[PDB]
Amino acid sequence: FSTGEVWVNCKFTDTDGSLLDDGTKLSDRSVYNLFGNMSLYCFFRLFHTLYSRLEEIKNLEQ
Amino acid sequence: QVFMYYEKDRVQRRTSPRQQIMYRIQTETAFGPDENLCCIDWNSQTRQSAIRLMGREDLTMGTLKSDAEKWCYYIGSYIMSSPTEGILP
Amino acid sequence: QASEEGINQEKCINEEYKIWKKNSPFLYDLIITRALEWPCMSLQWYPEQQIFAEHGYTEQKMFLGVRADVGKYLLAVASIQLPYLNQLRVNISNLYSHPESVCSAKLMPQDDSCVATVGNYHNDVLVFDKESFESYSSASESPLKPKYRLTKHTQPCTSVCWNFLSKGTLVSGSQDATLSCWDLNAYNESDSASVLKVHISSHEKQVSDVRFHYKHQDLLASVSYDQYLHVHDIRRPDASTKPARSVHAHSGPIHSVAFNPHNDFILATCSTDKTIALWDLRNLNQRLHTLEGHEDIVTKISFSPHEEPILASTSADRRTLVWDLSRIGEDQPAEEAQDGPPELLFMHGGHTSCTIDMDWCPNYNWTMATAAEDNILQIWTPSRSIWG
Repeated sequence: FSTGEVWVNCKFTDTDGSLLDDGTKLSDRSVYNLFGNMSLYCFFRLFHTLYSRLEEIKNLEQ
Repeated sequence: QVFMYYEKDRVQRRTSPRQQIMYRIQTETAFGPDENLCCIDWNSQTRQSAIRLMGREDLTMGTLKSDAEKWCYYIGSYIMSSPTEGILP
Repeated sequence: QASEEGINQEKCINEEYKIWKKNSPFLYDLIITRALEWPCMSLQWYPEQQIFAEHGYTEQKMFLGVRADVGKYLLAVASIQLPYLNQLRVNISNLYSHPESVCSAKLMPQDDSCVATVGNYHNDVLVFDKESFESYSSASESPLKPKYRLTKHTQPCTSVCWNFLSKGTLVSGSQDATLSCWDLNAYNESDSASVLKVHISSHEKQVSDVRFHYKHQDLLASVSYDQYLHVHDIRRPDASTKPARSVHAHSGPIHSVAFNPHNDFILATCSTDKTIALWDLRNLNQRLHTLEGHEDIVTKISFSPHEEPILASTSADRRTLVWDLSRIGEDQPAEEAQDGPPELLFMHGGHTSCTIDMDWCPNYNWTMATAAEDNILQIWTPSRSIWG
């Protein structure tokens, strides 16, 4: 409640002076992000290993 | 709790810099200082994942492309009531 | 790449802004924010006062020197509304263009009409009087001309100080590390150098501040970038090269020194070493105390002309701190140690850049006016609750 509370909406002027984003413009995003410790990192690494191996198998299937 | 926060951010297909920054600081606070933080971005548009060790000098969003879009996006990060990202006190 | 840092920094400046703006009604008993035209290099409160009791306020006066632009260097007088206890605007006017720059403009204590002005752009001191302001006409194409031109230095002067008792006695410390005490009632039309009472070379680096005792003609202090305090008495004969004392006060370039108006024994000294030093004249071997709390360069300091234990300090981290020194050695709870040592009293950060300067309004208690680098003036007094 006291760590991430904004401390402005305020007008920012560009080189010409245009009002820019106060961190209040909700853009349309597609690239999501996640954070974690080393445990989830290692999980992800082993997971990609297994995925890549089965992908090679599927590519040989023909 | 970190997964709670990720679910909160995730379904929101739009989210301002601020809210992602509050998500970041919430997560870090739930974690602590001495656990090394890594990040994983999922780009379902080009379907690519990327693993990046985030330190105490790493900025939240790094794929900004224009110097005025720089202006807006990594202006936005220094809004947390916590101290700065990328600079060390 | 540097953009990112700059824009973040600007944004948290804005952040500090409305996070001060948001909780103001629980902190202060008065706030007047004024967006003047121009950057105000200095301010000095005026001791004369109007009291409109039936209307219900008081007006005080202010003297500003501002820059309109490069080379456009001007002066102005303001009237300031304070509310009334015993039973609301900031008005600019009296704008006269100056010949050159103003870094310090001091008015004589017992006579408002005179102002000694110097700037970072000239080594001449220009002292203005009644006629110079009143003979000027804003329709005229030329600026004013001061009462006198005082010139001994070869580098621009940093500040000046009148004698509060000695009638028409002034001092000027400059950038060429020299001092000059001046006496206007010893003029000669043939001798513009007869105003030169004394010139001193005691300092070794560029002087940042020279300033007299509040209750004494013959005592002044000088502080210089070589981390040294010098004590001068002008009626010494050897004072032209020998100071009365010389002390290693800090480890960085000293910016300013303030004399306790009530008590003739305490002075305060600020440096870029982010630490405020106290000094007592009977024990000069020893730093009296050190107040911490600014985490980059502190620039300038001042005592309260109503109570001595209150000291104000301004710094580059956009804060001004007020210390009540009656809390040396006291106890403080665990959570009370967060904000700093217990002798810290108040902290104001409504600005958005380096505060230029301050001044106490001597007609109202607990009130101060601050001019900052972003063309902003602040009149503010905290609530009673913190000190009442």
